[PDB]
Amino acid sequence: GRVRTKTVKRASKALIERYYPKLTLDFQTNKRLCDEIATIQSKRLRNKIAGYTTHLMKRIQKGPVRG
Amino acid sequence: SLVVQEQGSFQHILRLLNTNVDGNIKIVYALTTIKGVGRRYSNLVCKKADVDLHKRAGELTQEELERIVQIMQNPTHYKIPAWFLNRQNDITDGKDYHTLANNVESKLRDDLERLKKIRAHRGIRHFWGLRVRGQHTKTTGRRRA
Amino acid sequence: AVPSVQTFGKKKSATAVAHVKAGKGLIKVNGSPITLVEPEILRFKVYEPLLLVGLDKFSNIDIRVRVTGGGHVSQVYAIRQAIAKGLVAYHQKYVDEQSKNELKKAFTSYDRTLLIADSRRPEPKKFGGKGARSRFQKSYR
Amino acid sequence: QQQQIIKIRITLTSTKVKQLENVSSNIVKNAEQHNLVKKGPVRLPTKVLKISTRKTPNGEGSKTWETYEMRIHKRYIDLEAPVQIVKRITQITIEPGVDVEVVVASN
Amino acid sequence: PGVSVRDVAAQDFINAYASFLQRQGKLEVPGYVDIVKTSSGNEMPPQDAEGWFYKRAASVARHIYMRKQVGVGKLNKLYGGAKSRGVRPYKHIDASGSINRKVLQALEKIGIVEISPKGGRRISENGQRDLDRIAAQTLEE
Amino acid sequence: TPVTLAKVIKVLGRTGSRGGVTQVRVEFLEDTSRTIVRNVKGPVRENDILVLMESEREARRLR
Amino acid sequence: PGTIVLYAERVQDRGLSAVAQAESMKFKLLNGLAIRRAAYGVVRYVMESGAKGCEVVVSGKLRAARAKAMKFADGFLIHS
Amino acid sequence: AQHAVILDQEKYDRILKEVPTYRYVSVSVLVDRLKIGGSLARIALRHLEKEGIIKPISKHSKQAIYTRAT
Amino acid sequence: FTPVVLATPIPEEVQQAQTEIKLFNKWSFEEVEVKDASLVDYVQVRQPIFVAHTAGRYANKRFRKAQCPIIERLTNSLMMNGRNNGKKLKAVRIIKHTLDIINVLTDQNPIQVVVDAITNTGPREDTTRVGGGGAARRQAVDVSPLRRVNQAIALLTIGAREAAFRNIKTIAETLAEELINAAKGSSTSYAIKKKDELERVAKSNR
RNA sequence: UUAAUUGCGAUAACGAACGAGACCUUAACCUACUAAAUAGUGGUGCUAGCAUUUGCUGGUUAUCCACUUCUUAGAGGGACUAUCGGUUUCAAGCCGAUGGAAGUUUGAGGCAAUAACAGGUCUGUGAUGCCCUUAGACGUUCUGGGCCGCACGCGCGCUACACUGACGGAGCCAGCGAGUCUAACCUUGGCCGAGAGGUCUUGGUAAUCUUGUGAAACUCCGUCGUGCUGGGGAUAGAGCAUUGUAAUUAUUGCUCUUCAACGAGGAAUUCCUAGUAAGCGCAAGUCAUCAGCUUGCGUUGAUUACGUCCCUGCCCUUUGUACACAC
RNA sequence: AAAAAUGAUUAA
Ligand SMILES: [Mg+2]
Ligand SMILES: [Mg+2]
Ligand SMILES: [Mg+2]
Ligand SMILES: [Mg+2]
Ligand SMILES: [Mg+2]
Ligand SMILES: [Mg+2]
Ligand SMILES: [Mg+2]
Repeated sequence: GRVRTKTVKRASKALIERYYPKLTLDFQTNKRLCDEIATIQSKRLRNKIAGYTTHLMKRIQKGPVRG
Repeated sequence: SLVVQEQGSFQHILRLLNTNVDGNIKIVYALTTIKGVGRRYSNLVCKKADVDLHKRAGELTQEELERIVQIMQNPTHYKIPAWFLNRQNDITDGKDYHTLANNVESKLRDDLERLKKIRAHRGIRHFWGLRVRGQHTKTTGRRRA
Repeated sequence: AVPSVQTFGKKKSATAVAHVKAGKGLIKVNGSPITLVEPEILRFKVYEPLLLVGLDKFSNIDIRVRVTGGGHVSQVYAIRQAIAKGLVAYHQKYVDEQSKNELKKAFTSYDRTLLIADSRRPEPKKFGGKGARSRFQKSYR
Repeated sequence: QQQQIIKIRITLTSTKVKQLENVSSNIVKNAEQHNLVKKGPVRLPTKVLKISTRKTPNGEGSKTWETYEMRIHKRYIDLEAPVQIVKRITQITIEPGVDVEVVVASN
Repeated sequence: PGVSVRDVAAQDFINAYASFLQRQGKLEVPGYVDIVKTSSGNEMPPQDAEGWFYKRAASVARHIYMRKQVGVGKLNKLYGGAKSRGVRPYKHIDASGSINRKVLQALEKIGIVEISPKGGRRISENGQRDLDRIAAQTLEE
Repeated sequence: TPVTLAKVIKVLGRTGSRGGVTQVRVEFLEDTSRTIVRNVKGPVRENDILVLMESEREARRLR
Repeated sequence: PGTIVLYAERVQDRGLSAVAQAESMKFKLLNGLAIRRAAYGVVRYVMESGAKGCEVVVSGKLRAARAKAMKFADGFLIHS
Repeated sequence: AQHAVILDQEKYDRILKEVPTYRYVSVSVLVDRLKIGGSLARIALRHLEKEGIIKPISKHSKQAIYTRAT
Repeated sequence: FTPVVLATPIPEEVQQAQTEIKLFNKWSFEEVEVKDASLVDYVQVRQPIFVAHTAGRYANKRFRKAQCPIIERLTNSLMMNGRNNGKKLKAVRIIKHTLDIINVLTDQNPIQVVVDAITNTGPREDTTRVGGGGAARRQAVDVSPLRRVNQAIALLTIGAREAAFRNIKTIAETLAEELINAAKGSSTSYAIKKKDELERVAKSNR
């Protein structure tokens, strides 16, 4: 399965809180921005965080999201 | 690819060295029925007997069968290197022999009797019927040994 | 210099490096002609890139293939993959690429492994069994 | 001796990747700093030393095996330099756990 | 028109060269032929009692021609094979060293191979010549 | 032998103790309104044709 | 002689050395101080030294023939 | 069962008589229809192809496939 | 037509294969047209293969093996009973020989003979074990097309293997005669009679 | 809903921790970087060997230039279920297709919580309490023997019952390793010998040499011909060698001879879902000698199913209990 | 709605 754990979920939510204007709908630049708007010890976790951040962004675009 | 046509001159079951050597089988694998001669010994005897290797043991003629028997009796006098033989450097006289059909069992009896009469371990193991080459007897060779 | 490209094809552990330059239609494997590739039951596996695209455009080109590693079948598959990748590589470098696109479509419509190495890899053995999955016979009582 | 080249060769072996790479980088840096033309650090395939043992000290339980590994990383650099500088480089650029060998190549 | 022994099939080329060597009389059989079984792994002597040595000589000459130099030990490993060991599993056993040595010496006396200052036996001048001739006639048979 | 052919339009579920049987909802090709539920042995996708010796039973082991 | 040379230098932040803590507790046990006291004193010293977590396990026979294992912990402790 | 490994005159005229009209000619069919051993079948098959009254389709060891000529 | 000169001499008999894909360069997949409906999209004779040996991944999905060519599926089914595990080269050579023999005995496309045998040997009704009591019973169920082709291939290869065991006749020849008999339906072929027994038992447990 | 106490969420709980995940190793992708007689390719530039209006090869960085596609290893990039189409308390997610080297957590492992078991080890330990013993010793050495002993029962296995084969010739391909100067380790090559092996030398403290470990299955061409047969090679006899002070109770290897059961195995029962099962060999461990064992490695490579709780069990919830040594 | 009996003493 591909359920994303609380670390990815919370890190993505914090990124949405802090840098919503800077962030963009696509994974490539979201991943690049994560390199400096956050410090992640592993490229795998950074990619997961950016993927969930862009998923949340694509959901926020078509209506708001709770929490 | 020679399709040779033969008359009623095929030799069926025949006698070499007091044994029944049947036709319809190549001479090399037909001589193997004689005790003391196997596939290697028969093939060497045949090629030294200068006989073709596709003769089915039946279109062998009398003089070449006799030559095969003589070579079997006397391997050394037809350039057989004496490491190819059944009995090299025997206890009795130290000359390289080769035991044939009726004499393999006789000589086996004689050497087992020699071991028994000298009361050696392998001989008494043969007398008891156990294994003589150091095999474990705990689990194998149960039903008949 | 002579216009040339060098490519490779990879099966499980066999690798075949192919030199593809301008020539007269010379296809060799290990210095021997492609017609003598063994086993001959699978010799057509090597023939396939020839017989699909067509020998017409192999006239100007020649390919020299050196293959090591693996087994006989794996080497055969390495050779065919290396030949196809060399052909697409030379057409990319020194020829217009619409022809490269017909080559790509012809190879991929037949078999995916003409251009792409099979991604299957050996699974290491684990203790308590003769193989990666199989275990030793268990006994009770 | 009279300011002539010796055809020297240096070999680096260690179990520590970072320390060994630091040593190699330092030697390279002193190389082109003193303007040396050279064959760069050639990296030999990593040697993995394996011992497989039964985990249990006795012979009871599920037969579980366990493999320990050492990793041996080796590099060599072929240099050509006078005595006054081969000694200068050799007496510096050394770290613990990194064994250095210096040989005079005559081939 | 130009060709070496790489553009002909191995098996029929070896048959052609063995038949050639047989017809000609320069190559010498050792004499312990008709007795030996050419490998400890084997259990029966060669079924071609009159031509097996010539076949081995042709095979050795072709193998030497393919390579830089090859020695008796490598020939033994090449021609050796799995040995049935009764109720025990098979294992690789080397071929007859004396046979490989005698066939190499016979090829030397006929002149096909020579000293090879790397340490083995390599292909010689007239050996390369007539081996290429045999390849040529095998193609234009 | 009046063997009939049916086309599966809906897969219902998996039945049998070991789960080795599948329940399918199949219409007929001649009449596309003669739907019956059948029990099938092997793997089944959608839009597959079955050949039935008998063409009147209703498969059991529902729900 | 002279190719072996042997220096001794002081351990900084000695409360973060598990070997030193285990030795000190061992000698406290040999001197006879209470096992719970010695374990908790070791844990407090380690935590005061700035460790993220400490863990002391004392296994064996304690006051009874039957052996048991006492466990003392403070802070956080990862395992995998 | 037994098969004759020697070819006598009668078995040769019979094989030359009825091998033609065989849809499939091979070692197995020769042994099954005529009481000839496998080796005798192989050499007889080679003689028949040599004289050209049966034509081969595939020449492979352990599997010889032949049919009627012309 | 119109052979092209090449630096490497490539024979004419394989020049002719450049026209269209031919299995073993002798038989074509054109004009096959599996006739028994309910088996199309499952007996793959659409994409033509030059030889029955490819290293294709047909086991990582559920129904993916339906796209594997049916000749290769039969060839894979030849490698069985331990001593023949692997040895796909031997299996392919056996298939080539048995197709040669099939075309010898019938002036007819061997691929058509194979697909006809598979269609005639696919079991349409089987039974499944049910009932928890001491005497378990059999409940009649229908068979999917994929299982039909799988069981047909298995029955054909098993019958060929058993008829080949301990007799002079070659595995290629007995596979040929088994496929010939199953392509028509004669109740003398192993797969046909086994399917008949399965269907009769399904009738009994109807 | 997830493989997951993984999350969506609900909510007398709030906010945390361990475990899971994350992490680390390894396996795949990189014509991107950095370069390499301890890896290779080309130019054959250099002579060149063999056939010929150009091919295959030899010696190729102290004969020489280049250049890293393949090989190696550092720094890195790459996948995050991306996009699309469906479905969902439309949330967590899930299912298809398209791209991609890679879409079951991409594969496989390493690590791995709390509590416990009178689970195993006092025969690994100069870890150890207590008890016993300590000079005719239960201490320690030396000789010899046993541990292997066979009416029998059982568990891991090996080799087979053959023609999808045995035998013979020829073809001819891996990957993981290991290796001596504090002493004889891996051994090339030449010579001798049927063989096993012997001898004279060489190289290698090793990407350099053994070694391209030219492994085996396999492939092609022939002998066999459904006969316990040329399948099988147990048992046994004779001789020749190697390791070792020492080979008898046969260390092992080799040659000839003997040529038994076994024709597919009752009840019953094991393992396994893709480079996997199975076949096949190889290296390492133990080792003076001894693999039918193990740990890994590669070669060839299926069938079947993507499910269920019927059997055997595991997890959570509810419920009953006269159980707590816990059915 | 097939059949399914038993498990010595002490030992927290
Ligand atoms: Mg070999
Ligand atoms: Mg003693
Ligand atoms: Mg014991
Ligand atoms: Mg290698
Ligand atoms: Mg021993
Ligand atoms: Mg060993
Ligand atoms: Mg052991």
